[PDB]
This record gives sequence, structure tokens and C-alpha cells, in this order.
Amino acid sequence: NPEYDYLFKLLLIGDSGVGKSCLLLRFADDTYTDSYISTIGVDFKIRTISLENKTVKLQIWDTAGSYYRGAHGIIIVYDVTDRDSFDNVKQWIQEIDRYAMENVNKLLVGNKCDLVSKRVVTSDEGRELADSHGIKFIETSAKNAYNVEQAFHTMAGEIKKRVQ
Ligand SMILES: Nc1nc2c(ncn2[C@@H]2O[C@H](COP(=O)(O)OP(=O)(O)O)[C@@H](O)[C@H]2O)c(=O)[nH]1
Ligand SMILES: [Mg+2]
Ligand SMILES: [Mg+2]
Ligand SMILES: [Mg+2]
Repeated sequence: NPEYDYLFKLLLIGDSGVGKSCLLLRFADDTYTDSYISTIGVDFKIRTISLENKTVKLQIWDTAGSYYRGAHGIIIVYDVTDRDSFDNVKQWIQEIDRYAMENVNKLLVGNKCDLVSKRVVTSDEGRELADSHGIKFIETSAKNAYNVEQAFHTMAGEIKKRVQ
């Protein structure tokens, strides 16, 4: 009996400091530290999930390579407390659309939503950007786990719809 029905390669991209590695560690290991992480110590993380009746193995990178790793899905992360990281999403997307797989799936993530007093990008602004690009949007906090599992499951769900 085969271990899994599907293998999906996922890449997290976005400006330095937005929480890409923290999002991965929370999802894959259910850990979080405020302490600086230069490297997670491995090239990628593996987690297996269930989608309807299918077992899906997720192979996830928090660093670019090929540059986009032949990813089936790309999670674009900004920090809701950092306006520059949000504006730069426009550039990340532009590069994905030109240089990643032609029909790669995309998800917009606004991270650090636990920091309500430091927020400078509204949820509505995040949603507007995602809508303009025809992609889904989710706000997360790696710190308290809010929406982290949902973000990756949502990404997997979008890929599955495309590959059947
Ligand atoms: N308050 C809060 N801080 C976060 C969150 N995620 C990451 N951080 C902080 O942001 C820093 C940068 O995160 P990191 O994962 O290294 O960002 P990366 O450069 O995109 O890989 C971390 O060291 C944490 O201090 C979050 O969800 N909430
Ligand atoms: Mg990192
Ligand atoms: Mg700027
Ligand atoms: Mg800058």
C-alpha cells in the first residue's frame, strides 16, 4: 500500500524578517521561538496531511533555490506590521508569474497578526491585493499558531483542485 496519493512541493517567499521560517517551524514541528533563526538546519520540511479521501505529502522550503524549486504552490508572506514587506508582494508576484511554473498556485499570507498595536496593513488591504491578483488570502500568527495549519491546508487544497 503506497504511503501517499500526492506529493506537493511548496515554497514560502517574501522579504527577510516576515516570518517564513517561523511559519514553517510552526506547521512542521509545532514550535515557535522569538529567537533569531539563520537556518532551520534542513533543506526542507515534510508533513503529510489528509484532503477529503487523499493522503498528501507536503515538501516545504522556506528558502529559494531552481529558484522556485519546481514548486506546485507558492505562499507569499508579508508582515502586517511592515508596510514595505506588503508593497514588495507586488514584485514577488511579478517574478513568480514570469519565472515559476506556468500554472503554479499562489496564496497570500499576512503574518504577525497577533501584533495588533503594531499593525499598519489592514485585513481589507490584504484581501484587496489578493482579489486583484485572483488568489486567496489568510492572516496568520506563527507565534500563537493562529491560521497556520489553515494556510498550508488551503494551499494544498488549491493545488489538489488543479491536479484533480
Ligand atoms: N509577534 C510575532 N512575531 C513573529 C511571528 N513570526 C515571526 N515573528 C518574529 O519575526 C522574526 C523573523 O521571523 P523569520 O521566520 O526568521 O523570518 P524570515 O526571514 O521570513 O524567515 C522572528 O525571529 C520572530 O521574532 C508572529 O507570527 N508573531
Ligand atoms: Mg528564514
Ligand atoms: Mg517601500
Ligand atoms: Mg526595502
